[PDB]
Amino acid sequence: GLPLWMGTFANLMSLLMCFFVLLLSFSEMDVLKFKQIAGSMKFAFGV
Amino acid sequence: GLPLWMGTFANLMSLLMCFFVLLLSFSEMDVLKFKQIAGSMKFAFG
Amino acid sequence: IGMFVDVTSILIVVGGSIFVVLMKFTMGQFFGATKIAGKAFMFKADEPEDLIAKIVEMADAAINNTFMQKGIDLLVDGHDADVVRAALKKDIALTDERHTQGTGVFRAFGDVAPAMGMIGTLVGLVAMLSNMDDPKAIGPAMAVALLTTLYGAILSNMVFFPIADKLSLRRDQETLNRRLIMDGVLAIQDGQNPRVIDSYLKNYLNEGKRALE
Amino acid sequence: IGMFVDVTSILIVVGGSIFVVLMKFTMGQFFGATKIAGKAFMFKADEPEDLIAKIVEMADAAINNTFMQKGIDLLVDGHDADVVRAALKKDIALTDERHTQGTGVFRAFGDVAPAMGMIGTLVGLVAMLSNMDDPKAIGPAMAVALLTTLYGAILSNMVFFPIADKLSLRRDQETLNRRLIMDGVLAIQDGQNPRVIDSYLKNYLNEGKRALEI
Amino acid sequence: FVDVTSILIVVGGSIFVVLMKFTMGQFFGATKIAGKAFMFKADEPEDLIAKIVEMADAAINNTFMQKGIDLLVDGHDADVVRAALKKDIALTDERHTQGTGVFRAFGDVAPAMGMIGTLVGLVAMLSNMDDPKAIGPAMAVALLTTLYGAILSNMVFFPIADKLSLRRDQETLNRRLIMDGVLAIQDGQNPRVIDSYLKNYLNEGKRALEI
Amino acid sequence: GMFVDVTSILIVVGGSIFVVLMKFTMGQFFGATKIAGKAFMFKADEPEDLIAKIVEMADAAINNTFMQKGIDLLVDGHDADVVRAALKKDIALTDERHTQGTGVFRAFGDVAPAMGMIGTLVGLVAMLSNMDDPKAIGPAMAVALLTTLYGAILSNMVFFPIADKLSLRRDQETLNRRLIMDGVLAIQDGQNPRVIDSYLKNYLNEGKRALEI
Amino acid sequence: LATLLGLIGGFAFVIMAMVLGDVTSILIVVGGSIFVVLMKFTMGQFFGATKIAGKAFMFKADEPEDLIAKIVEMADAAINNTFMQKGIDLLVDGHDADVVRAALKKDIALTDERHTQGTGVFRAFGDVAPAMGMIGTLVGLVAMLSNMDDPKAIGPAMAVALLTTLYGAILSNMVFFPIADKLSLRRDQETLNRRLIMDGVLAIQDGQNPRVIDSYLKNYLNEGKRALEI
Repeated sequence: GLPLWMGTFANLMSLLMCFFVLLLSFSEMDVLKFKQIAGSMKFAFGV
Repeated sequence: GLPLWMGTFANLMSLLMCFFVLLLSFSEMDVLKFKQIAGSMKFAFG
Repeated sequence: IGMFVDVTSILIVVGGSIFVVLMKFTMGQFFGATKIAGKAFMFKADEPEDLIAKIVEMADAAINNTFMQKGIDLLVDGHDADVVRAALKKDIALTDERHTQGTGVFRAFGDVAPAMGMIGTLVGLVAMLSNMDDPKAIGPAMAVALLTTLYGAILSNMVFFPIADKLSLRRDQETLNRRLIMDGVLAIQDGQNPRVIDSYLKNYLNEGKRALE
Repeated sequence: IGMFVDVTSILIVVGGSIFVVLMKFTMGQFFGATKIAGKAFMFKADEPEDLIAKIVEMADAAINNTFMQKGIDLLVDGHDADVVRAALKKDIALTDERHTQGTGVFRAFGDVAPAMGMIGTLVGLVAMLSNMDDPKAIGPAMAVALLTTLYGAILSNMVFFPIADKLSLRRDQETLNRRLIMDGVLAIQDGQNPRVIDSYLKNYLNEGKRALEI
Repeated sequence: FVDVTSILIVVGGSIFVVLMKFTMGQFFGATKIAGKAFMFKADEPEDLIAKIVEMADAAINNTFMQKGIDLLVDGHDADVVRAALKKDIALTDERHTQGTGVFRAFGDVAPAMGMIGTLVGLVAMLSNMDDPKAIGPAMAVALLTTLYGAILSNMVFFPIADKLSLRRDQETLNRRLIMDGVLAIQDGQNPRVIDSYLKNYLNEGKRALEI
Repeated sequence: GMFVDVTSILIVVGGSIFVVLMKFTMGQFFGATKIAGKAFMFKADEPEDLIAKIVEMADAAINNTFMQKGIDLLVDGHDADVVRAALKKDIALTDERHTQGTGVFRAFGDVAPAMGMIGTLVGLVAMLSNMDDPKAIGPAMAVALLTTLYGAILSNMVFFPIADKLSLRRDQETLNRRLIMDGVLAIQDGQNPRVIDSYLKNYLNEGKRALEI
Repeated sequence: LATLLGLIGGFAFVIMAMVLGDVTSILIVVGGSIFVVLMKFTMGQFFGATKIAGKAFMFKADEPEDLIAKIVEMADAAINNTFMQKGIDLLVDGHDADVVRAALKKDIALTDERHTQGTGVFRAFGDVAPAMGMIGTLVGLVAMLSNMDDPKAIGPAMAVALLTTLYGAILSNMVFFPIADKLSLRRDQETLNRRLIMDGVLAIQDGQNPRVIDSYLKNYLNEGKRALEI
């Protein structure tokens, strides 16, 4: 079966993920930063 | 071991982690709200 | 609030584990498991060389260990080989059963602890996400989630699982010691040469996990 | 709190769990299983020592236990010892099978519940992302999905699995008690003294689970 | 939601992996036996016991009972009929076990294909990132893959395998009961003793709860 | 555009190969690869033709290496014991070879997702470490997603199905070789074609092939 | 193609090593793993397992081909190996075949048990490492949340804590599990070699015909994981 610690891993994973959601509850989107992020994403995936 | 639903859960929550971190990468956080959150967390943990 | 978060996390994890284990094991069984684990941790099992030396000493001549005392009493009381062998095998099986049940109790504890950690984690996450617009209620919620995950992991990997493994190792040591005592008593009753039985018992020194030479 | 109560979330959880279970167990089987669970929870198994005392009290003379009730009724009927042994053995096996299958039913429920929780949280996550322009008002929209997962975990770990474990424990206790009453009825039919059987009656009381008490 | 593409990826991956594990003929046979187990109902053992009662009193609808009668008619000793019935029982058990294996393989393979499709969709969305307001809903359809797998892993394939195992248990119980009835018939035993013997089978390892 | 792809491929494939090379020697891995290539580009001889050829020889008294070896051994070795022992030795050798190939491919399939998880953790750590340079976190997403995807794909679409195909081909070869051995034994004993033809009928519907009927 | 695979494996190990190389994070994992393992194994047994892993990693086992050549040459006639030398001395000193069989089987079982214990120790380390990495990550998260000062520091500091988890994974699948697998492989190789020594010594002492013993020992050579090589 699965490794015994995986449960905790999921827990741990979930934990920080939700914290990030909290960080997004008071965040303000930046269009320019989205533009550089999209450009870097396009360059990285070879497209 | 563990049921495979736990592994599917962990994989899904890791992908959600990555997607939300990407979302926060191009976001600006309010300094006042962040200070409030930091103070609350500091008080809660000791 | 800082103490309340720790109290809530400890309550969640420990109460959930205790409730689920008690639904699986009798309460007296839980106390027996605690007692045998405490005995296995506080006390160092008799090193086999001591009992081989004692067995060969009494064999050439023809007792702190209780099993050796029972074997000596059976040998002196003039019972045949079959009766003594059956009684000592029954005692060996009883000790094996007790140690196995203690291992099972602590394995159940270590299996249930991360489940309650996950339950507390989800509770805290939902609590902080619902009251997301209340800074004063997300600190305790995040703290409860993180602390309950940490407590589940710590109790599962550093408290209950090592205790069960130590109980299993002590089970193996006690089984080896009791088999050695049984064979020594049988050899004494038969009346073999001390050197042959000494060599045969010393052959047991390289059984299982004792291969450290 | 209403933050922890969600109609559709529990709907997905129990509906999926019941649908999956019902294709390996009939409705009558499920009702028998929950009746067995209720009987095991709200009734306490009789103490073996009290059963032994009542057995020796009845032995020299020649009522709260139904097994001993039917045993003494059959003894009054004066059936052959083979009939007594066969009837008590078949009753013991039937009770053991009922308890084992109730344990199986509740273990199937416990195994299926968190998978349904994961399916429900997947549905909630898709519904959240489908209506997400910016990640500001996604707190409760994901809290509901995590609520579905928490429902699955709670029902799996603190409701159904403990019920299965209690059913197994009650099965062990019932098997021991039934065997004790069978031996007692055999001794009474034999007509032996009340003291000879008591020598070996408690030889195997600490059988298995009860080995930690001594 | 609904998406033809996501269910297509899940089903195609599961089918490819299973068709590598098994063969096409075995897959179709498993589908046929699952359909027969679902759409049809196994004969109640009480009805079979009553039929054996009528047969013993006189001295036929189920195929196994018909084969037993035909094998008894042409003067066959207990050994040969017993061997043939064991062979048929083993064949039926093996067929049901293999069907259960096919559907268990489908159940174990479906969520992995769902995750693969989800990751492929996420990679595509990251590769073409144009409208930020569409970063949320787009990944939604990607998750539709994972969900689909989960559903197919928990609502369809695993329950079908469980139903196939249950139907295998019923068929083997009915076949053992028919074996016992045929042995009693060829032995010329009394109807009441064999009646009690057969009713002793009504308390098997799955139906003790309806009492 | 190429750096992230080669990094993900390096992590996953290199880790899998490194662990397998610790587990299996290089020559054994090449033998497993050759076995897979033979089992993927050569349809196994379907049994019905094998029974047809068996009854053909039975009535009388190529295109099969095992049958060639069997008839060559029967021409020279008159005794049935030597021929039977050699046939079972060859059967066991083929079975062991296919089992070892399946073991190699299953080991690859099991090691691939662990390296995928390691690569995902590496990418996540790098992304959180930068978290502010667009030029840096793009490759982080690339590494994490591509490592997870490559692990999943290599585990579920390449290695595990190859191992399952190897197991199925081993079953087919075992059935064919058993049929050939039984035919050789029958021609040694001079059995009638009809009795052996009826006997191999139950061999034909063995296990998997029980679903086609 | 062998060089390509060897080089890619070496490169993967090297890149994972520089990812590992960063000091206190691995210290937490190794300390927790050692503390958890020592409840099952003593210090002496752990050090014996480490010696086993060393001897298996830096000392290549004896090839069965040269062993076959040596037993053939000595059977026709009538060394660096230690088991072969001890068996040779045992039969030369003068002993019954049965006591020689008992001694050789005792040594074989002792070596097999020792290698199995080493495999168990390293497997236990493998199962334990990721859990202690997770625990260290959770502790680092607690510390970072309690010392939440600078928003721009939220990213890197978290990356430190999660680092612990990574190390566990890297130590679980690429250090301890590979060592256990290599230990199992070395145990299989040594068991096959020692069985060859036992059969050859018994044949020499009994004075069997060399051809039949060579055939039997080739049959021994043609089984196991080596079956792929042909």
